[PDB]
Amino acid sequence: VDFPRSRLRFKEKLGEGQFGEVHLCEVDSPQDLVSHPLLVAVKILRPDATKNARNDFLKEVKIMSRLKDPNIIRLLGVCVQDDPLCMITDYMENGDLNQFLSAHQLEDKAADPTISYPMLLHVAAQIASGMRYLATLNFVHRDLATRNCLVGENFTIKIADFGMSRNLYAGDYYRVQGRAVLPIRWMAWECILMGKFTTASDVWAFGVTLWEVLMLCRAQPFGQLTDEQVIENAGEFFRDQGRQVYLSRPPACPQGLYELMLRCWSRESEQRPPFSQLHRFLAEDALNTV
Ligand SMILES: O=C(Nc1ccc(Cl)c(C(=O)Nc2cnc3[nH]ccc3c2)c1)c1ccc(NCCO)c(Cl)c1
Ligand SMILES: [Cl-]
Repeated sequence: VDFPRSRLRFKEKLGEGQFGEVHLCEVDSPQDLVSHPLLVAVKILRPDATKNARNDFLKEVKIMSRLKDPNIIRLLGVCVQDDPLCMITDYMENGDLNQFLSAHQLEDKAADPTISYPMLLHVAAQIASGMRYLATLNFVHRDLATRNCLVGENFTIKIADFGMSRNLYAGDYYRVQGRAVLPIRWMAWECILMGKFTTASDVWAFGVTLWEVLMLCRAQPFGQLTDEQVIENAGEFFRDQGRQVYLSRPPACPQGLYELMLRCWSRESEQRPPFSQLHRFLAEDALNTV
């Protein structure tokens, strides 16, 4: 689908991704789009966009064009050849999952918006389903975290990617001059030591994302340890002498679900559960832990 920027009406800035800024737009005659007025999210180049940023933007279009799953952000169209570049996606009206969940507390069984434990499972299950789909494409996300998930109506979740440069989440990334930026607290030990990312390291990051969800996004993973201590913990996984440490069991997390999380952090990549198995546990098995 090709869409004219003239037929868009820009309403407010939603945030920024790695290679452009995102705006909420209205559409009056939304016939062409793949899917009162229709609301969509539109990514455009920054006003100081370089030749390199445009190149990275065009490649993002290509990557996005194949993502077709209910729990992955979906490209509805792009702007026409003569227009300035743009990408159009669905508008997730509740925004960032980290910020959204941070605004809730776990419902008190006995006696300010709240969220139930079964709804936490439903949020986690949708992320697992989206990751299951990505694994079928042999697509490695490399930065799964609640800050990269979006929330629509009725707690529908879409996995997206905002990149690593937003100020709000700067503390979630480890920066060294001349090196790739690294979300080390979400990274499997072999990613930290060897810089290589696989579906099995996405499973590790899903474990941390699940931990985030059960913490209601109120705490950074390994939050009381320094970046240097988190990196040294990867060495303790490598050496395999029983000195490595794990994220602790969240109060909202029953032991059966926590043992699933621990399996995501297995030293051996092949022993980590596939997303097909994680999805089934969260959608079914975990229901007898309510
Ligand atoms: O999400 C990716 N690109 C993308 C494009 C266009 C838009 Cl408009 C958006 C977007 O943020 N939309 C949106 C919708 N509702 C909202 N409500 C509140 C904020 C807000 C934002 C995002 C992306 C990029 C690279 C990837 N992989 C490449 C790197 O490995 C992957 Cl998997 C995904
Ligand atoms: Cl800690």
